[PDB]
Amino acid sequence: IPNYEFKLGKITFIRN
Amino acid sequence: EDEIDQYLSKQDGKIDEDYLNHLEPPVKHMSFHAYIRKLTGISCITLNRQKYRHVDNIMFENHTVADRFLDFWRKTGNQHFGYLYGRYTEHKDIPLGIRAEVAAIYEPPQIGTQNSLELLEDPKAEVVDEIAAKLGLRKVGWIFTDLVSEDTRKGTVRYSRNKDTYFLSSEECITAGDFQNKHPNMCRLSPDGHFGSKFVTAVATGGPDNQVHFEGYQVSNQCMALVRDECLLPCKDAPELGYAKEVPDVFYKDVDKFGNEITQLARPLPVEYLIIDITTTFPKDPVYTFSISQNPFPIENRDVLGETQDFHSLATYLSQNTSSVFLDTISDFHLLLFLVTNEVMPLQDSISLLLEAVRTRNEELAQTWKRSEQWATIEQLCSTVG
Repeated sequence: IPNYEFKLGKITFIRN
Repeated sequence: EDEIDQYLSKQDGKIDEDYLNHLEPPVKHMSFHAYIRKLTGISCITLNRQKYRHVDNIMFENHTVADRFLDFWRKTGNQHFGYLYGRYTEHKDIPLGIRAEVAAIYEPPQIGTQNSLELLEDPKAEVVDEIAAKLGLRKVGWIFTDLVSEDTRKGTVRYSRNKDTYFLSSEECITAGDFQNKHPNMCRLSPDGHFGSKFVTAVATGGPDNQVHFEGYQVSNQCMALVRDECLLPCKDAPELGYAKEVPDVFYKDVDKFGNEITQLARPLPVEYLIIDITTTFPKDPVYTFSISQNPFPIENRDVLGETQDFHSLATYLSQNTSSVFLDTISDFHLLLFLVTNEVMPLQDSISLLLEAVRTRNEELAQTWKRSEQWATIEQLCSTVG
């Protein structure tokens, strides 16, 4: 569903 | 072309319609050469699941290479990542199959959080490839970690990456493809000199038994393109969904609930369409490019948990191995980077001979290097540690 959250070189692990 | 490719072009791969279902276990994707031969008798349409694989098997040389990588997460609970250094060989279970052997995992500068990972710039990136090339090695891929405890009495971990969720986040798909773009694979039938990538993605997470398992992925050659021209975004709420931006127009082909072909705007893009499954192996006849000490020299960049490469740990390490064969003592990728790039007595000037002795497992050659002048003063330095 919603998208924008990115800059390369940085991974986030979405938990919930 | 790579050494393996010059060889796979010269080898028969039989025993074009029922090919996919004989050399079983159930294979998910044809090997790159076989799909090539199954056709002899890419910049910014639509997203179809890729039927071929550049790499068919990722193989760790022994359990220890993977175990020691994982101690970072055990000791800290922070996610960690590394680069897979090794070589490409034939996967003899699959005709014309490409194998990625992992001889060492290199842990570069990074910031690991419980739920996050940042890839800092590595001031040694270049020189490490230089050392690795001379050891017969190259980057074959990258590995990252996504372990979260579940039962702190059992010592188990969440099975969070599964059929009902995702195997690779969209953020990791974009990262994977980026890596594939910067590590292109060399072939003739492509309007650039290169088609695809042999750069693999390893994932350490909980499996269905809530133990740690290792899984292997590459990302599709389409997916390569959408990130190369920055047309693909991840999604803030859901890890299983990508997103195509607005510049060109793409989408995918699902199948609905009475079973016919369909086509819908990639808003989002289910990650399953971008993901290429590679199988992951620990071999029954283990392989020891590098030596296994009972008390190894420390892995690099382990500040945050009090493992440090310095002349104190090398003094300790060297003194525990006085009776060991010198070649076994020194045949350690992490020792070697330190020996070459430390800021006290670096050995970048006279390394070549030793690295050749490690790469060919040559004892007499390593023994003469132990009589080098620069090793004698290395030993003079260690002996002043108390």
